[PDB]
Amino acid sequence: ERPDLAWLDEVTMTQLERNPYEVYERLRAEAPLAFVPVLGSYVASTAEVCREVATSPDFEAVITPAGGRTFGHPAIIGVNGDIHADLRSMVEPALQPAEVDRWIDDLVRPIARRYLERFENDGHAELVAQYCEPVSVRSLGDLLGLQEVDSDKLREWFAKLNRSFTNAAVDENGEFANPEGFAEGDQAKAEIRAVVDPLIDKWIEHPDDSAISHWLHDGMPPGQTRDREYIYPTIYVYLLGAMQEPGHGMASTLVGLFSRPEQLEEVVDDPTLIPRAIAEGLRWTSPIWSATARISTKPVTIAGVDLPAGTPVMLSYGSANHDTGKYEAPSQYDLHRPPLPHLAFGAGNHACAGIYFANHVMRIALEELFEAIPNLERDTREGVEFWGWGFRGPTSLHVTWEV
Ligand code: HEM
Ligand SMILES: COc1cc(C=O)ccc1O
Repeated sequence: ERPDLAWLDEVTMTQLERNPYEVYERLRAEAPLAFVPVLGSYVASTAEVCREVATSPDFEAVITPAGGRTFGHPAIIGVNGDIHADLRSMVEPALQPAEVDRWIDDLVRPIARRYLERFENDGHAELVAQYCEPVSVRSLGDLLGLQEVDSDKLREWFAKLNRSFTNAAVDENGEFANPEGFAEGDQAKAEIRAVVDPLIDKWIEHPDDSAISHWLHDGMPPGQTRDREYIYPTIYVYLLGAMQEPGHGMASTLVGLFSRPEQLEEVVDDPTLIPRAIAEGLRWTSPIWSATARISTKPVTIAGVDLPAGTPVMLSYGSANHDTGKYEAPSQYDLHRPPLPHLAFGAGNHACAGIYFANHVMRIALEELFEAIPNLERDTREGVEFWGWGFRGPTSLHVTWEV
């Protein structure tokens, strides 16, 4: 235990979930690599340390403890070597930029219009539940082959998987403090199996253009498929973060723009600024905030800390994206910030595989929203609360407009 960081003993899980930024501002100043007792792990808080650990040849991927309890093996985020190379080759075809550009407009734009048509004449909406989450999950769900799983159910699954994956608190003995918090993750997985096992049964015999059918068949010898137990943990990686994060990124970008009314007006007037607005939104409140980890494979010194081999490090990219060594007043959303590198998609061999897809989903969703409701305003009678330490986003976004 590091004596001058004794204050970290009093940091709680609830504190980090409600707002981790004050603790992490102290960490970036006091100890860019620091052991946080309630998380049971070293955490990297600065951009330099997050990027170094994420790309270091002396580290490899590992899943956080609660993440591993939730996903098992082999989750693409948690493996290396040949298995990782196979799983990357499995997921990459539909995510290739030239491929995304062939069909992303016809996928996302009709979905956005469908959800907008339900409320665009109402004068009020809660955009997280009514727009941002549905567009994110329906787009990816259709791409995967889950057309028949309703968006309400996809949203429920990623919320349960989120809470299980981030159920990270440990007690005085380093044991999980809230073992009951994994139950809803296990229940979500059981429901997912009941729905997806018959789909995999069908795709094995009758492949189609769905991504999960291609995960089963691509690159395999004739008549063979990847075993479903081998692909299910990466299905869960998708049914949590890939389903959740474009909606979080959309919503955080909107909250940021509302906080700068002149900039919201600029973007509505000139939708070519939407990509820049989203990039700033991801830096400003990173959807994947501290869910990623690496483990050292040999003894290494990071930020003055001598780590033995086998030391996990949580990568708190959401804190790295407020590093004041890089950014002026990072807690303010600013569309006109110069476009600098950011870590909201991670870094290294395990960096996000779906960046190009995700950016287009968010872009098209905001384009259609501003076209349908150009006089969109935040409902300032309602507060916007952000929640989450592992994954972070606004829990609601009440808006109003003149009808
Ligand atoms: C704005 C929304 C999104 C954000 C902020 C995002 C951010 C990330 C981050 C931070 C990681 C960890 C990278 C690292 O290890 O350093 C990540 C891994 C990944 N993301 Fe994204 N993601 C986003 C949308 C997606 C979507 C929609 C998909 C799928 C279509 C996607 C597929 C992946 C995969 C497969 C991995 C694991 C890569 C590996 O471990 O090799 N992500 N994402
Ligand atoms: C792309 O989805 C995920 C990413 C991560 C960590 O970066 C953790 C769980 C996920 O489901």
